[PDB]
Order: sequence, then structure tokens, then C-alpha cells
Amino acid sequence: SRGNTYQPSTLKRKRTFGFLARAKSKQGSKILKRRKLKGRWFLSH
Amino acid sequence: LIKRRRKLSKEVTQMKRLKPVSPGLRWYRSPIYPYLYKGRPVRALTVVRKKHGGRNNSGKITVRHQGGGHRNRTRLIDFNRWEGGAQTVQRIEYDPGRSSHIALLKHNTTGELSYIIACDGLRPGDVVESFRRGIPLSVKTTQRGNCLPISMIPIGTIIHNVGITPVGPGKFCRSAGTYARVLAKLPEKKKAIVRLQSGEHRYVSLEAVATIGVVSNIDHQNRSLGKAGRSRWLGIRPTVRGVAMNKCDHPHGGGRGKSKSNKLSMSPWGQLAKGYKTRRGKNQNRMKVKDRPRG
RNA sequence: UAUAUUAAUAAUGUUAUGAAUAAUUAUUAAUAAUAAUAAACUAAGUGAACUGAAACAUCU
RNA sequence: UUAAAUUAAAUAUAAAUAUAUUUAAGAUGGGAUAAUCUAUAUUAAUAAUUUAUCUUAAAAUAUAUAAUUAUAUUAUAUAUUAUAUAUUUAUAUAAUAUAAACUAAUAAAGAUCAGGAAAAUUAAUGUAUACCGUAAUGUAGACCGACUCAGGUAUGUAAGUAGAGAAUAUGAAGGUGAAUUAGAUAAUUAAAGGGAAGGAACUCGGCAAAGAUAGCUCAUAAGUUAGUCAAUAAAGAGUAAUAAGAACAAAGUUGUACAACUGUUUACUAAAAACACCGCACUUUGCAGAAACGAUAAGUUUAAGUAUAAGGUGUGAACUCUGCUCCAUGCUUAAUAUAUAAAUAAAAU
RNA sequence: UAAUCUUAUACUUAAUUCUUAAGUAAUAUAUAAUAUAUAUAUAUAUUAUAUAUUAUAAGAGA
Ligand SMILES: [Mg+2]
Ligand SMILES: [Mg+2]
Ligand SMILES: [Mg+2]
Ligand SMILES: [Mg+2]
Ligand SMILES: [Mg+2]
Ligand SMILES: [Mg+2]
Ligand SMILES: [Mg+2]
Ligand SMILES: [Mg+2]
Ligand SMILES: [Mg+2]
Ligand SMILES: [Mg+2]
Ligand SMILES: [Mg+2]
Ligand SMILES: [Mg+2]
Ligand SMILES: [Mg+2]
Ligand SMILES: [Mg+2]
Ligand SMILES: [Mg+2]
Ligand code: NA
Repeated sequence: SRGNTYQPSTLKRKRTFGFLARAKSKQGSKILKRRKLKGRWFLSH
Repeated sequence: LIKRRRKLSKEVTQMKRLKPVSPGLRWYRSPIYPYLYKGRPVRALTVVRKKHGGRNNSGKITVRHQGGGHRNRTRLIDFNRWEGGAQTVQRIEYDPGRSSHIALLKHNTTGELSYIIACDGLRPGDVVESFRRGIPLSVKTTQRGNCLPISMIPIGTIIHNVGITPVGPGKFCRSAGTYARVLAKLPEKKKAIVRLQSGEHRYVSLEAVATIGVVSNIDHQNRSLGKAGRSRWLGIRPTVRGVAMNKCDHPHGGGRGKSKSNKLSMSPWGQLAKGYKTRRGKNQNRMKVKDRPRG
């Protein structure tokens, strides 16, 4: 039985999608800049 | 002593099999080595063998079929023997990281320990030596167990570990039961001709080390793993046949029913699997003198 | 760990022998500090494909 | 494992970057002491893969006539009493004290599949003890499933009675009785219970549903690869039971085809004769290798391995076996036969 | 084979450390002279002059 694909764990989620993860890599930086340009309020977890 | 030796030679290594109470136990067949030590290796001479799963530094399987065997400790074994001086063999152990048995030497002047690959008839209590550092009449030198440059070994003598360069360690004939033979010696060129376990006759530098005798565990060849599980324990994941796949995956893939699809036997990446020589043209073993028997 | 360390001194308590050693406070001097920074425009490197050709590969 | 981080020139690469090497980060693991309660700071000197704890031996208890037979006990875990040594507090000794389970610690030891990595002692001087987590929910109305969703979700304790058990029955204690009720129970549906005479006449097909005469102890053939494999054999017996009388474990024998077998597979229509396999065979590669990956490179996996190894390929345990054929497509060795591409003088029209 | 490639591993002076320059000592190599031993050749010792302080070893090698 599918449907329950997101299996929350705070550690994994901060480590993968978190602000610090984004800011550490060049690709991540691009993403953050993109979100800033769009004016998103929340740049990442 | 001679009589004892003869007796030992006569005595064959028995092949243990359990009662076939399970269908997998039916074909498990292992050689017994009772003189082979029971216990552990010296922790100061082992390092963890870190499992790769056959994955390269890309994270991608580069070599198929490697996988999750038992945990394993690598034994640092001396393929060099730069020490010199007598050494008493304390015990002969099982090494999971190779097919040969290993021998734990204690050097007598110092009490310092080292592992060697075990020669065929080597036993605990025996004494061996190394002659990399020259000699300090002749036949006492040449006897199963001791290493020396090829320059010092009589022509025709069977040897196992064989270096390539003088400064270098023994690269050839280290697996269970294997051995090479010195065919000729040429001082003027500084080369000797060795025939390796395959049958190729190859040039090797004169000062290159070799240890006399045949590699131990000659009966390793005959061991029959009885069940799939045993392979898995050895870190060997299953191989899937090209013919059982689809064309996207293998040249042999597809077809309704089993069929080779009139396609020459080849690898998943298309190179030919029967006969096609892979080292070819310019790149080739210069020191090849006489080639291996078949191809 | 700049309510930092080092040096110099000043009052203070202890020890061993007016001189010597360590502890705390207070003044003076010396010694480093902090990449939040646009976007479009310009130049350069690499450089598709869909598409058009009423097919397609030269071409586009 | 990760890291625009770190070596005129670390190495490689259209850029992005990639690589080995150092440095730092990184728990799911390791980390002094301690109710006869305990002090981590500063300065100076020179572990453990799994698994079992049998047999023997010792001493103890009863029969019989030191020695035999039968039985239980046998490494550790406290309290009480009585003793000898420092002086009621200490040390050691002796005697007394249930069962079957469990825990931890101890020692010894069998198997092959051979079993983590990383941060010293003494002396002197010290200590005012930081920060954060802490509700409740957590086999669920409090998480993941669009819903207060019969799904998914990790660990420990899990009263007794009974029994081989965490089976099955009950349930002491605790918890719960719910965002639908009340009646009525037609036809009809679902989930059950029973059924005379028949007993597969049903049906594609005994599908479904019946069907268990000990779960302990004996006893168990043919066949066979010699493995109580077949076997939990069928049948049959012992104890229990004489027609009234819990629940759960336990549902037959034989032939053939296919596949040796335990396994794996189409998450959500296919579990198989398909994949895998152990074994068999062929082959490439001598290590400055072969194979794979690498805008391609350095370089990685191969491997701290070295031909009884490693890569690839077919077949797929074992028993009896594997006939004939290189025409063709390849590979492979040998030459001579023999053409051609780019690349050159200097010199002729 | 000093093509290419592979692998392993002291003082003085001048602008606390760094760099230059001079000389002297130390070690190595090359050339020259003298003395001795052996069969024009080889070996050792002494003296003079020049050069060096990425290396060494191993391997492949036009
Ligand atoms: Mg969703
Ligand atoms: Mg990632
Ligand atoms: Mg298929
Ligand atoms: Mg067919
Ligand atoms: Mg441009
Ligand atoms: Mg750390
Ligand atoms: Mg629910
Ligand atoms: Mg009918
Ligand atoms: Mg019918
Ligand atoms: Mg049942
Ligand atoms: Mg099957
Ligand atoms: Mg199904
Ligand atoms: Mg077969
Ligand atoms: Mg093979
Ligand atoms: Mg097949
Ligand atoms: Na095929």
C-alpha cells in the first residue's frame, strides 16, 4: 500500500534541504539566489 | 628425520564432508588442515579491510558481482623479506583475504614478528631465512621456505613468490598451490627466465626475490562450496546471464524463448568473450619471451 | 576567549632566604579583530534540440 | 561518509570542475570514578562473528556388601551466628540457609563464513558545579497515509493459574466502551452455526466447505545420492477414554510433466517450468595487466588481491553421458601473395 | 644514453626567521703532477686546478 512516501526525520531533512546545506554548495547558492530573486519568504528548511 | 619427512609427504589432506542432512550439505567439500592454527591473528599485524561493494570513487559499481561478505581483517604480510637472519615459524593461520595459508614468523635475534605466505610443507617449529642481503656449502641455502634473489637459485628449481624488479616485492605465484620454475639465467643481460603458473616464459630481473617451494594449500582447488549462501559469505553476488536479459541491457538480450540471437559471445559492453585477445598491438608484455600455451 | 595575552609598575596575602618566588586587583604600554551585497545591460568559453526544407542526412 | 577547506609548479581537465593527500566535520557505536556515595580541571617530571555451556571429575544423599548401584548438587551474586589477627571499626576463617525461569559478571571452547576505528603514569595545586531535553500523544482522535482513514510506524516491562513456549484459555491491576442513535429484523447481501437420506451426482477443476481417535513415549517399509533423506512416513501401540464431550499445534496416499534443492521475481492483475544457485565447461589478463567508470584526463574500483586469482561467456547439483562438422560470421596463427591513404626530396614537360 | 617515460624513499660580511656575496673547512666528481705495488696497462697515497653540496635507487628506453 503506497501513499506514505514522506517519512519525517528532522535530522535528514535539515541536513539535505536545510539553509546551511544550500549555502555550502555552489548549486545550493544558485537555488538560494533564485529564491531571493523571486522574493520567496522561506529560502529553505 | 628423513623417514618422518617421507611419512609426512605420503600423508594426504583429507576432504571433510558432513552428513547430507540438508540438500546444500550434500556438496559442501573442504580440505581438512589439522596442523592449521586455531584462534586469532596478531592484532598489530592486521588492518580493517574496508568493503567497497565493487563501487568505484564515483559511487557506481565498476566491477559487478562484488558484495556483502563476512567482515574481514587484512593481514599485512611480508612480500619483501628485507630483514635477513633466521626466523622460527610459530604457527600457520587461515587468511580470509587470500587462498594461501599464512605463516607467523618470529625473527630469532630480535623477537620481531611478521607474516609470510606459507609454503607447501612448512610447519610450525621450522626455521627459514631471507637472503636479499647477500649470503651473510650452497645447498643448505636452497630449501623450501627461504627467499633469495633469483641469481642464487639453481636453474630448474621450483619457486613460488617472484619479484619483477630487484627492489620490488614478490608479485607472481602467491595463490594456493601455485608455483613457477627458473628456466635459464643470463648474467650479461641481468635477466633470468621464469615460467609462471600459466606457462608463459617471462624475463625477470636477476636480483628479483623468490622463495623456494610451492605455495601451500595445494588442495584448495578441490574445495566445493555447497550452496549459494557460501558464495554470498565470500562477498560474491550472483551473476545474471546476458541471455536472460533484454537487448537494452546485454547484446544477448531478448528473443522469445532462450536464444543466443545469432550473436558472438560477448560482454555486456560488447567485447568478445571467447578467444578475443584484449592486450594487443603496441601495448604488450615486452618481457614475454615464450608465450602462454593457449592464446 | 581583546572584562585576551605579554611587559612595566603600584597596594595587597603566602612561602623560602633587606633580596627571591608564585596569586589577585588597579593604572600605563605593546600585540589581531569580522567576503550580507544585487538584477538587467557588456565581453568571453562551451553550445542543443524542437523546428523549416511540406520526408531527411548537406543546409536550417 | 562529507567538505568553492588545505600542498613558478600536488595531479588532471573547454569553463563548471575532477582526483590523492592532509586537515576538519560526521553516530546509528566507544568514553575515568560513585550510598561504607564520587570529583572530570591546571602545572611539573618520565575488546567482543556466531553458539554452547556437555562429558568427565569432585563431593553429597539413600539401597545393599572401604567398594558397587540409583539420585539430585557442584564457578560468582547476601544475610546470621561462632572464631583467630589490627584496635565497636577492620582483615581472614568455619558453620547455617528453597524451587523452576531470568539477568549481569567469571572462567573454560566448538564451528568456518575467521569476527570495528579512534583519544600513558605519578606528584603538587585545585572545584561554588554552565547550556539544552523533560507535558501529554506515541500498534495512534495528538506521527506518515488528501479524512478524528480497519493501512504503515522503532525499543523495554508485559500479575497469577496452565502448559514445552511470548502457543491457546482466563484475566489481578490498568485502560477502554468510540462524531451517529432508537426501533424493526420482509426480499436480499455479508460473516457465522446446524442439518435427514444420499456422498462429487456440483464444477473448467472437490474451487469452497468438510475431514485431525495424543501434541508426551514407543513403533515406523519400499525407494535412496545412505542423509530416521523418505520421516512429523503411512498404517499401529502405550498412558487417557466408554457417550458426552474447552481453545490453540497437528489434515491423507499415489502416478506423471517441469525444475535438483533453501532462495528471487512483475510494490498495485502473472510466484512459475522464469532469475539465482552450488557444480561443469570455455575463454581474456603476467600486474607499468585484463574488465568497468572517468566533456577525458589524472585517477579510482578490480586489490593492500597476482593465473588453484581476477574479468567475461554459456550451461546449471549428482548419477549414464556429451556423436559427426569449421561451409558460413567471428576470433586466432602463419607467412608469402597483394592493393591502397596521408606524409618526401629534384625535375620534366 | 644529462632523449622522453614508470615506481619507491660550518663560519664572516650585507639587504628571531629569510636571502645574497666572499672566503675557509667537510664530501663528491673531473683534469694535471709526484711516490709505490703488479702485469705500455691497473691499483693506492700525496699535491695542484676546476665544478657541485632538486637528490638517490630501481625499471622501460629511442
Ligand atoms: Mg503526498
Ligand atoms: Mg548527495
Ligand atoms: Mg526476459
Ligand atoms: Mg525454439
Ligand atoms: Mg556567447
Ligand atoms: Mg572529531
Ligand atoms: Mg488509523
Ligand atoms: Mg455437469
Ligand atoms: Mg462430473
Ligand atoms: Mg492447523
Ligand atoms: Mg524450483
Ligand atoms: Mg499474486
Ligand atoms: Mg550437470
Ligand atoms: Mg574463472
Ligand atoms: Mg538456462
Ligand atoms: Na537472446
